[PDB]
Amino acid sequence: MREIVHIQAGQCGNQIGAKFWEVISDEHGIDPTGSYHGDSDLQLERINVYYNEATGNKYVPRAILVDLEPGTMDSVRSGPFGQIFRPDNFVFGQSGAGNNWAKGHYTEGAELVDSVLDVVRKESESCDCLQGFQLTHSLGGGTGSGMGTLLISKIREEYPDRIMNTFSVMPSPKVSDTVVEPYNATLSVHQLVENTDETYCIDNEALYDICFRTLKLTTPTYGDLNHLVSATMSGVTTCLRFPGQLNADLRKLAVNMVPFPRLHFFMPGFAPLTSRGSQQYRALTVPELTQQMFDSKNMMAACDPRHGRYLTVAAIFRGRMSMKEVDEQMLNVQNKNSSYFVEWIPNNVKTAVCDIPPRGLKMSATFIGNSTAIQELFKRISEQFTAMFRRKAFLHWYTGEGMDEMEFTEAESNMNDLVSEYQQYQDAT
Amino acid sequence: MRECISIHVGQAGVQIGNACWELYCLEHGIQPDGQMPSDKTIGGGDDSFNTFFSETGAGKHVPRAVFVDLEPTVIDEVRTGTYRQLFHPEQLITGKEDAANNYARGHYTIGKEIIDLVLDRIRKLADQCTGLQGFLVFHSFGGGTGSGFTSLLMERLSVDYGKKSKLEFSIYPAPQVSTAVVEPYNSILTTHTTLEHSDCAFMVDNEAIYDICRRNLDIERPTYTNLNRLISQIVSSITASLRFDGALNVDLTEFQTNLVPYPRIHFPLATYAPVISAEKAYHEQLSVAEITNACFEPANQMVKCDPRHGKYMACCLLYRGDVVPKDVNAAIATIKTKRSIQFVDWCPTGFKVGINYQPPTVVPGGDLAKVQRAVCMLSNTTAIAEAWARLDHKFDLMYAKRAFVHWYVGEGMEEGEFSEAREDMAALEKDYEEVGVDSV
Amino acid sequence: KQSSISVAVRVRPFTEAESNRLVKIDNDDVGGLRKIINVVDDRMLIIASKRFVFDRLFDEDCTQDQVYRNTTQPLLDSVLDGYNATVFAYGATGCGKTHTISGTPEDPGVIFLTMKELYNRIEELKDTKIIDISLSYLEIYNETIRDLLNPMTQCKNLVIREDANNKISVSNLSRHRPNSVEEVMQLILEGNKNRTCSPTEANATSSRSHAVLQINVIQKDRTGDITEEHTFATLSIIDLAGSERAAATKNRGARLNEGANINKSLLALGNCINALCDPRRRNHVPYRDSKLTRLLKFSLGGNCKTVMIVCVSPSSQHYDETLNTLKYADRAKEIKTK
Ligand SMILES: CC(=O)O[C@H]1C(=O)[C@@]2(C)[C@H]([C@H](OC(=O)c3ccccc3)[C@]3(O)C[C@H](OC(=O)[C@H](O)[C@@H](NC(=O)c4ccccc4)c4ccccc4)C(C)=C1C3(C)C)[C@]1(OC(C)=O)CO[C@@H]1C[C@@H]2O
Ligand SMILES: Nc1nc2c(ncn2[C@@H]2O[C@H](COP(=O)(O)OP(=O)(O)OP(=O)(O)O)[C@@H](O)[C@H]2O)c(=O)[nH]1
Ligand SMILES: Nc1nc2c(ncn2[C@@H]2O[C@H](COP(=O)(O)OP(=O)(O)O)[C@@H](O)[C@H]2O)c(=O)[nH]1
Ligand SMILES: [Mg+2]
Repeated sequence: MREIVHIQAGQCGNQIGAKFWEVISDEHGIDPTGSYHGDSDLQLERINVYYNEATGNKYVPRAILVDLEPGTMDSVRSGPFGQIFRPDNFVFGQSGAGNNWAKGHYTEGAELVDSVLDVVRKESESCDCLQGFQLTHSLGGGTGSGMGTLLISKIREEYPDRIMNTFSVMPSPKVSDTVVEPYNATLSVHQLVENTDETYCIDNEALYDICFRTLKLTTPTYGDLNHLVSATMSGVTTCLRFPGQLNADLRKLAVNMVPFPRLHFFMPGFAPLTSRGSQQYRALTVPELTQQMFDSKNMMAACDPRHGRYLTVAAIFRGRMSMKEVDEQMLNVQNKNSSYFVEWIPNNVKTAVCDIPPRGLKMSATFIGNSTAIQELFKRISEQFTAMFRRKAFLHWYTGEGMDEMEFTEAESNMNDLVSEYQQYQDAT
Repeated sequence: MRECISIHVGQAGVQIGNACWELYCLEHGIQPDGQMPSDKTIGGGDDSFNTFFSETGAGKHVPRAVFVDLEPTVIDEVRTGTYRQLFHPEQLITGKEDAANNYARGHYTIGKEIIDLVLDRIRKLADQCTGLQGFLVFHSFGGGTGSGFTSLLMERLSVDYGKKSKLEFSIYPAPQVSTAVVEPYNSILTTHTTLEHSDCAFMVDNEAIYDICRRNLDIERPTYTNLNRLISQIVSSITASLRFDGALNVDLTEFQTNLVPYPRIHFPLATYAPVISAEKAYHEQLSVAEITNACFEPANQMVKCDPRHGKYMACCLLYRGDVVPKDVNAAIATIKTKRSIQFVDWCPTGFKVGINYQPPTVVPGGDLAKVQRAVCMLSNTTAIAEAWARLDHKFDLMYAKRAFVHWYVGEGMEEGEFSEAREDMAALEKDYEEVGVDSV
Repeated sequence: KQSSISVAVRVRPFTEAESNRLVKIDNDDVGGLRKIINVVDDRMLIIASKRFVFDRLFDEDCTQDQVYRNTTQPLLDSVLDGYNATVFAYGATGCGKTHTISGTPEDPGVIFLTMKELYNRIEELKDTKIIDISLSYLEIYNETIRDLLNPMTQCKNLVIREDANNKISVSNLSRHRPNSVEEVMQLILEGNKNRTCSPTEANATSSRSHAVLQINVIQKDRTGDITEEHTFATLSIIDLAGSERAAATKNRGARLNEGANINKSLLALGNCINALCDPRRRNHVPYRDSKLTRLLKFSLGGNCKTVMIVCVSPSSQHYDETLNTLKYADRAKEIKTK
């Protein structure tokens, strides 16, 4: 009942997914070997959301791993939780995309997409009631963006009425390590705007800022960024797995947060993030959780909400707490910052509460904003796109694989349409 | 006999039902596992529990309840909780996604695949019933399930039974506080079922009870358990006359006869007077006059609306405990002497009084104090229209731009139905305004 | 100002059998022949229990000739002048949409008269201009385009590309150059044969896809010398599938989603039309929300005449459907006045 299929594509997606499965297995008390060693009957009650039974008491996560080079597969299989996955679910080619969207979408990925879809069908048919899918990838890369969007298109064609989620890692203006990020990002967004119901935008710059400043980490690695994204991913789908006072599945969040079919790009966040040294010098209460939640510097999307207006907000709390305090705090946030909320929605906050906090924390919270400010991100990419498209800086690599300039122009026009649509509601009215 | 069938729809309804059945089991001395040790210890044979419970050969008592939800979390909570052994195993769930907070999904798309089971179980319960009085339906306007599936269920019940009473206990959305974005749409969409099918709908909002808990009970951080316990106390006060002997009993039929003046005007407010903590239980007489005066304060109203901005059109006072009729008459005379409490000219009688000898019961671990006397006041007044108006405005602010409408029309709803529900609500508000004018 | 979107709503006349079997109740009381949808003015209809204002109200006696002469004749003048033109058709089941848009051989429909007068006009203008006509017929179904005249084409071929010169030009669409209205109707019937359909309720042939007919007229000089000035125009005839409530549906499944998509498409179209009529929302119009609105991106603005034939019925069996249709028509121009 309400069981989710998880798909991973590319290096970034595979790493985030490995960390996510580690976090979820720890939350549900699952051994690395796949056996159960919990200390509470509630963990086992709804374990079938993410896991499948196996005869010798074992639990196999319902994950599908995709790539075009076997290096990341070998790295994940040799990791601490490598043995947990099903060996058959590992799908991979031999010729990498090479940071080329066309190779990932048209030339190389078209061969592997059939096998990936067959594995997806095998996993989804055995499910009792399929809540929906959950992809993890990055739009600035190669096989990730292209093969991801191809899989989203195929699954949307095959499963039109199931919720789709993609935890995309957007490119950053400062922290960029691939020359052709604008082309890949634009071409992937052109598909994501059409074939998804949610898209939790994540940016490496924001995560680095959170690690440096909020957490006071001296030497962050990709493990910590994956840790934060994993915390968000676990927080979002908490109401399916555990009891609460205001349950809210993925579809409820989609209905509450998406006013129009195209505006489904969200800024996530995780509230209780503090350094180890500073833990004792502060309490753990709902008002300060909220204050950290709505802090403009705690967002993972690298967009300042102060430069826009919140179309909608969703807050998912976890732990024993009073509903009066939560409602009073959300009302205070809405009334105090009325300039950052749209006038034509009486209430911009969708609240949910779960009774099980995550392991060694008295209570935590997760934030899902949907604000106009995200358009600035696209604007940035669009600028870089035109800066490389008027002269055709690296276009021959893409046209060699069967693309055309008309597809690039279509993607740019679609992104501009999206930006204009977001800017429509930012103006006072 | 005097049976009543309880139905609970959605998370809010199911949790309110949990509180209600906790209170009922405490009232009648029934253990959580269904057995009543008093009959074995003393002999019994003269108790009154047929209103809610039904016996079996082995002495187990099963409640006359139907718990309905479109997702299994809350009902699985009940199935594995303290009262797992109490209910019949027919606690019905949809093994699929819930309505996800929209009327169209709950009413048209996914709510039609369980309605057959719900109606079959209601029919089976009614077949065991020989003196059925009415249906007590618990739901919430804001939720997709509590609106859509409640509408469908009440439509089917009106088609099937028709002549039997139907009472609603709903959680209306609050003015400012809210826990969802599309509450106004669902609340307006429930207007048709509330008007055409329900016989008397009692409305509640979380904000008013939060204020009551903050002020009276001295609870700074209240959760839904306290709200559910208070609503359970009110519901128990309503149905107390069907279970215990009293000086002036009040059954549901006469209740509606003297409460509802016109067919469309069946939306009374409800309140409970002696809401007081154990610390404040002392330092107070809590006489009949005191509690009766406390009923009429604007602060103690359980719906966030001002009674002073409207004329009272009917009132029913249900007393429990050590209450004498002469004291009640003196209290009502005192209330009529007051000037702020305005009554419509076409209702000279004004008040109805019922008295019961069973004092209120205290749930162990609950925050209400043990008292000798209590009174529950249900008042049909024109103030509630104001509440409708504010929610009405919210609907307009979201319907001018057709925000969130694509989700609703993607699940079988037509675009034109929204305006129809809006016009029905406008007509209802106009009727409530019209009845308040003095005669000429 | 004058605007470009006009609403003309027509009332279907009673059939003999329905009138005979439903007027008995009216005769006895004064059966459901209450004449619910009556007329009091050419631009106002208060006989629905409420007041609606429309650009044109077409009564029971209105036959096809005056229908054509009033609703769509200026569109031919506009398209021959060199500006796009569009005519929508909307009406629930049993509302006479097919009778009005198509008709029978005894009573020619709107398409027959429009094509006939277009052919006569180009015949008259042949002496000074060379004019040719290109016909295309496509279906929108579950947000996917299909070529009705050239079936077996994969759905992924037919896509929309935004031309730099304000043209859509859906790719891989079969094109035809008929020379007379007769073969135009033969092509239309060929396309309608390929139209997606399925039995619903007691009806066996309920259409469940939007249909679009595009007539591209290309003109050039004959008795003169010029370098490049053709300014070819487009006339669009759009048939919109009627809305539907799941409550009527019982089988669910693929019929559900299909129906749901139809509703979504209609909603999107309505918003676009409203967004075009209100001057305040001129900053952005939600063209991208559906395939149809994207296909008509440049065929609804102020520089192109758009009309909508709304077909209703006066019977009581379709009272709710007729009220919904009237409300949808009011969405285009919400001039709430009494
Ligand atoms: C004694 C004590 O307080 O220990 C804490 C701790 O010190 C703090 C600083 C923890 C700690 O987190 C971090 O320092 C951190 C570093 C990089 C990236 C992310 C976090 C902690 O590592 C994190 C860890 O959190 C958890 O166990 C959560 O359940 C978390 N799961 C994991 O971290 C985890 C990761 C891999 C394998 C197994 C468990 C989680 C969070 C959200 C949703 C699901 C699970 C805990 C208890 C602590 C330490 C260990 C120091 C914090 O935890 C989180 C996840 O926010 C950081 O701010 C909180 C506040 C805590 O006080
Ligand atoms: N008084 C009271 N109200 C509650 C309780 N739980 C939820 N609510 C109310 O329920 C309203 C929203 O309904 P939902 O939470 O969506 O529950 P639902 O009616 O089953 O709707 P779905 O969950 O979508 O099926 C909120 O505005 C709450 O005020 C409760 O325990 N007590
Ligand atoms: N959070 C996170 N981001 C990563 C990691 N590895 C790469 N990235 C990001 O992903 C982008 C490169 O995409 P890549 O993984 O190479 O795409 P692929 O080649 O198609 O798999 C860079 O901009 C990085 O910022 C990782 O381990 N964690
Ligand atoms: Mg629910």
